Amino acid sequence: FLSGDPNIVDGQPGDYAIEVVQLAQKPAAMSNGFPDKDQTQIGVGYIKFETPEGTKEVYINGSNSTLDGVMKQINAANVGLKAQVVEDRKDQENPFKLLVSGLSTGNDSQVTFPKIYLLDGDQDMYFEESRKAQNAKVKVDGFEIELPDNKSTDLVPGVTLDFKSAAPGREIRLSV
Amino acid sequence: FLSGDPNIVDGQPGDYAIEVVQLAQKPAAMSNGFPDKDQTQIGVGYIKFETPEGTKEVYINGSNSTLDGVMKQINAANVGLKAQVVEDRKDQENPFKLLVSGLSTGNDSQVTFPKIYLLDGDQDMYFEESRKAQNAKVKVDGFEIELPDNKSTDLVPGVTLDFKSAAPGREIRLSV
Amino acid sequence: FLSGDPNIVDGQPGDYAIEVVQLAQKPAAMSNGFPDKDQTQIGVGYIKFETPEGTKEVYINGSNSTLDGVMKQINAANVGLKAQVVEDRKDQENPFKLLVSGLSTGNDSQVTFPKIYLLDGDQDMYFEESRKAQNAKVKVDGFEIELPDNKSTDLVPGVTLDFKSAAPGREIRLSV
Amino acid sequence: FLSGDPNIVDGQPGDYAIEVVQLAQKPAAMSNGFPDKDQTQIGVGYIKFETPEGTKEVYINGSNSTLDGVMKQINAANVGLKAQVVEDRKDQENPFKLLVSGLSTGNDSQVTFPKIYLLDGDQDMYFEESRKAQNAKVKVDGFEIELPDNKSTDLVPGVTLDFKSAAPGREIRLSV
Repeated sequence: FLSGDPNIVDGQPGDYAIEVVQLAQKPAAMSNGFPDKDQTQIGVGYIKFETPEGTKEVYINGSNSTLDGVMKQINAANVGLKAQVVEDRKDQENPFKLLVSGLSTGNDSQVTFPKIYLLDGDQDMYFEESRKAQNAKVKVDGFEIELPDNKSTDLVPGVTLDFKSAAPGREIRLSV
Repeated sequence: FLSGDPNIVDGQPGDYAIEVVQLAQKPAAMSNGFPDKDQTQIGVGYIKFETPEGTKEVYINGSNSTLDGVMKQINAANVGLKAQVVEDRKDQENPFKLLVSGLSTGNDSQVTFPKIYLLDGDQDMYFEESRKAQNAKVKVDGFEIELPDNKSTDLVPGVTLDFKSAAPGREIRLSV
Repeated sequence: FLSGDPNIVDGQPGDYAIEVVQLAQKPAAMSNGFPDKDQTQIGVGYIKFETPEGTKEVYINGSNSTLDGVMKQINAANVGLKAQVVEDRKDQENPFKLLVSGLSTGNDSQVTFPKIYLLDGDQDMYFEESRKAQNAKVKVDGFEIELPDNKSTDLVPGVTLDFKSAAPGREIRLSV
Repeated sequence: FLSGDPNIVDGQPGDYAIEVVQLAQKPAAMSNGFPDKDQTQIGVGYIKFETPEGTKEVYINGSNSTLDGVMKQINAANVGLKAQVVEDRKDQENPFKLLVSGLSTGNDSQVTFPKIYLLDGDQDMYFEESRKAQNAKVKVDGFEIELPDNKSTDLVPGVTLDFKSAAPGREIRLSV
C-alpha cells in the first residue's frame, strides 16, 4: 500500500482516489477566560453533561474549584470527557480557559453542555463556545460520504486508512 | 530527476514548472443507502452500463441480490467495472451504498448508468449520484492542458511523471 | 539551516518567516492543436522572437516543418528558447501542441512572439496562448517583494534559498 | 508523539486536533527602494523606535549612512531589532530596501516606527510599509485561540509543539 500523501491519508489491488474534506470532530466546549488557573475559584455545585451514555453531572467541590481543580475533577470523574486548561491571549488579562472535549468523534457521539450550577464562586464560569460532534467527510472517486471516525477499513478494501489531516480540494491517489 | 514536491508530482535537463489542477477522474455511480449489505435484496434482472467497449448488461440473480451479492456479480462479470460497498453515515439508518467505478480515467473512457431493471426487490436500488470520466488538468509553464491519465511521458522529456495529488494553485518546480 | 517545509522552500542565526506567493515565471507561448506531430507540415519561412538579446528569427525549412521538426530547429537555433511538443486532449482530434519557453524567469527576461511567417503549410500554425515572464513574489516577515529567480541569497543572510513550490497563504518558518 | 504533518506542526495520551491558522508575527517595517545599498547616503541624525522596553533612538552617523551602514548600526545598537537589506524588483531602478524587524512575535511585543530624523541625505529614507506584531492563531478541537509565540506546551499536555507553517483550513491530527 502506498499513499500519494501520507500526511493526508496513510494506511496499512487498484487505483483509489480519496479526498479528506473534513476530519471527524469531537464534541467540545470552552470556558470564558480567567486571570489565573490556580487561585480564582468558580464555586461549588456541579456541571451537567448530556452524553450518549446518558446525563452526567460532575460534582465541583469548593475545596478546589480553580480551573485547574475543575479540570482534574472532570478528568477523575471518568464520564467520557477530557478536560484541559488552555491559555488564549485574545483577552490578555483573562487568558486561562477550560476546554472540555468528548473522547469520540462522529454525529452519534454527541455531548452537550446544558447547565453549570455553581454557588459562591469568585467569578462566573460558563461555556462561551461549544462545538457539536461531527462525522468526517471524505470523497471516494469524487463522491462525498460521511464516516464516524478518522479511519476506514471500507474505502480501500483490505487496508486500514487513517486520516492524518483535512485537505479540502486536495484529492490524493492511493495504490495497492 | 527531482520534484520540488514528490507528494504532488513524482517521476523517474532543465527547469520544469508543473501544476496539477485536477487529477484524471474515473466514471462512477453510487447507489441510494441500504440498511444492510447482506440481507435486503434488490431483486432479479439486470443493471445496464454503456461503456467504451459497448453496452454491457450485468445479470442480477435473485439467489444473491444483497448489495454484497451485486457487488460480487458486477466484479465477476469482468465488464471494465469495479464495485464495492461503502458505508455513508449521512443516513444513519441506511448507511450502505454500492459504488461502481470504471477502471480508466479520461474523457475517452466514459461509462454511463442508464437503466436498472429489477423485479421483486425488498427495496429499490438506484444510482443517486454519478460522475463522468474526466481528463487530468495540468499546467506546464502556466498553460493548462488536459491529459487522459495521471501520468505523462511528454511534459518532462525523458521522464515518466506520476501525479500523486491535485493541488490547484500550487505550482511545483521539477529538475532534471 | 532548517526549513519548516522543504517542499516549499529549502536551502543550504535567527527566525525567518517566508511565504512563496508565486514562483518566478518563464516567458512562453503555445501553439494551436495539430492532429499529429510528424506528418502535417506548417510550411517554410520563419518564426520571430523578440528577446532580451534582441530580435531572433528562426528559419523553418520545408524539409521538416512538422511540429517535431520545428521543435528540433528552434532548439538547434540556440536563441535562448526551449521547444517541446505536448499533447493536450482539450481537442481530441488535434491534441499536439508546440510549447516554446524562455530559459530565464523574471520581468527582465521577457520574450514575445510577434510574427509567424510561413507559406505553403498543410495547416496554419499560430501561438493560441502566450505568457509573459514574471518575477517571483515572496513575503519576508509579511512584506511582499519581487525576485527575478526562484532562489535568493538575500532573504536569509548566509543561506542560498531555492523555492520548490508556490504556496500562497502558507507562511513557512525557517531557522539558522 | 506523532504529528499527522510535521511540516505544519511538530513537537517532542490522546487524540489532538490542531489547526495553525496564522503564525505569530514579528513587528516590522520596510523602507522605500534605493538604487544601491553602498553609495547613496540617507543622512545623519537618528531613527526612532517605540518598543516594549521603551523608546529607542538609533543614531545614524553620516560616516556611513548607506543602507548597508544603517543596517549595521541598527544591528550594533542592540535595541531588540534586526535589520537587513533586501532586493525588491517591484522597482527595478530602486530595488534595495531596508527591512527592520522585532526579535519577538505576539501582540505584547509591539514595535512602532514613528519618526526618521535625517539631514543632508542624498535621498529620503522612510518606512513605506510596516506590520504590527501579532499572536499566532490556532484551533484546538475547533476553537480558535491566540498564542504569543510559534510554540506551545499547553495544547498537548506533556509536549512542546513548534508550529512550522500556517495552513488555514488544514486541521492536523496529533497523537501521544
